[PDB]
Amino acid sequence: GEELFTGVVPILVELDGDVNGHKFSVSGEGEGDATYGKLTLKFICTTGKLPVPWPTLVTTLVQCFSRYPDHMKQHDFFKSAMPEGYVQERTIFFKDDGNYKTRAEVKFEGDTLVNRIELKGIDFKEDGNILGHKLEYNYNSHNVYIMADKQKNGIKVNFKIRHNIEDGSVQLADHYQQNTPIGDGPVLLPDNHYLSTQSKLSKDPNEKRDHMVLLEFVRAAGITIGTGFPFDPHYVEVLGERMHYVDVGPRDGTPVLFLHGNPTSSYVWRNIIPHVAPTHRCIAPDLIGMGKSDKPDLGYFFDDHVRFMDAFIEALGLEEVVLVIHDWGSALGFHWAKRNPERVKGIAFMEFIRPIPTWDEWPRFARRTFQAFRTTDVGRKLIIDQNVFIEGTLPMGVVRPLTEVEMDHYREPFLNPVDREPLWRFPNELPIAGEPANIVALVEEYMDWLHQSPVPKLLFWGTPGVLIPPAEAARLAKSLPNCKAVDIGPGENLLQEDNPDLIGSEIARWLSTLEI
Ligand SMILES: [Cl-]
Repeated sequence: GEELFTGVVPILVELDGDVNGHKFSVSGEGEGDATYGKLTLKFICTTGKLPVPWPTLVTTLVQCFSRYPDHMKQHDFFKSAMPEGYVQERTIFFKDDGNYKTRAEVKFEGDTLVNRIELKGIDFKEDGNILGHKLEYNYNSHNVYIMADKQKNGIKVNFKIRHNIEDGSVQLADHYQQNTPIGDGPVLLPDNHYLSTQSKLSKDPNEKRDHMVLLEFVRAAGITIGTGFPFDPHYVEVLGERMHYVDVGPRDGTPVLFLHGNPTSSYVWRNIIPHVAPTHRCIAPDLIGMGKSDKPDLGYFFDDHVRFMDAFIEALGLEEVVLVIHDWGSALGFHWAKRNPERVKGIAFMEFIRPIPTWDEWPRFARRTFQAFRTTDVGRKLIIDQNVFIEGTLPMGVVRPLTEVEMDHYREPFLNPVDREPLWRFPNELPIAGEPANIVALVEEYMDWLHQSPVPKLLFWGTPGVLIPPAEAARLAKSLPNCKAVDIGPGENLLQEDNPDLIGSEIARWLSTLEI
């Protein structure tokens, strides 16, 4: 079942349709990778020009390539129906226009997952958005709702597609879907969940025939978060550069310093700060060359971030601090704490920088990618030229699907590809397999200092994690002095995006037990 989807699967799509007496056929082929929920396909019209706009056919033209996270892999009906496959039937109601009626078989034929469909459209106005071709060549992001249909041993699916019309209006296409398996072998009948979808339509500049190129990403969710950033912007001059930081909470007492990593900013602390501000001052700077801080032309090694954070702390006159750190902000926090141990009253850390002795400790699905990130040729193309760390690695570091509002918040500091230099130097500084030896030695030193320190420690971890596997999170919580471990449930690297209420509330509760 799910075993046939561990790699890249070739896809073939063939449709035969009839809309208002207009007959047409479409062929398509490509490849799917359920690990990312990814689809790459090109569809051509084999009978001439399409009598309907291409966006109307997207949903008809293989939801088995959706990415089901591990904690809801028992709700993936589509994969458990393979290789025999399932029958998919739909009735799509275009608002104030016609309707499509489709019937398809999604099955394995040889080594290819093929999707053969019949389509039939009726009652379409000749001057409507569909037959008049008033649809814009784009596509929106939708929520596809799934529930079990134990009578037919299948599922019932409902959602509403929003098609952009060229006059600025929206055409609604109400979807009513039904999937039942082809083979009698038992399948998975899921609880109520949904799929978060996103699609990008484009053209091949060398294709002469009427065609459509499609890139799609789908992620299941809804079986177990504010997007705003209401903080007033603050700036301080640090080594001739301006650095942006959030400053809230009472002015007295021990401040709490929040340190982000790659490729985020203080935006990753937007849902944690409100739990801490009512009792403690919250300081959350944007790293140099990141966020809203100035982006000078540096090599942006870890040492460069050490210089600017040291001068940021002194610029704000901070005496004693509590640290809430994540990813490379944790290496900055532990290193500074090792060098200023009399000024740290507590450390709350999550998915933090540690010496990774072998690549087999790295997430196997992300090993090929991060080894390609750590090259001066392919690595710069991926991160600098193509912005893969923002568009791909970042949404793969969150179990739940990041919305477009949240992605645009992370996209803003790196709209210009020349400013993406810290996005590429950071993964090359990761101490993996003994390289680079200077970071390995530095990280080994603050890990050693941490093991001999009585400072309060609070470790957040998730499953399966990335930097900190669950077994490693359990080992360190036992041997580190005065450590309290918290399991936040499922998680990859940005644990603040999967369970921000548990992180912030436990920190607010843990902060009261310290002497500050
Ligand atoms: Cl990184």
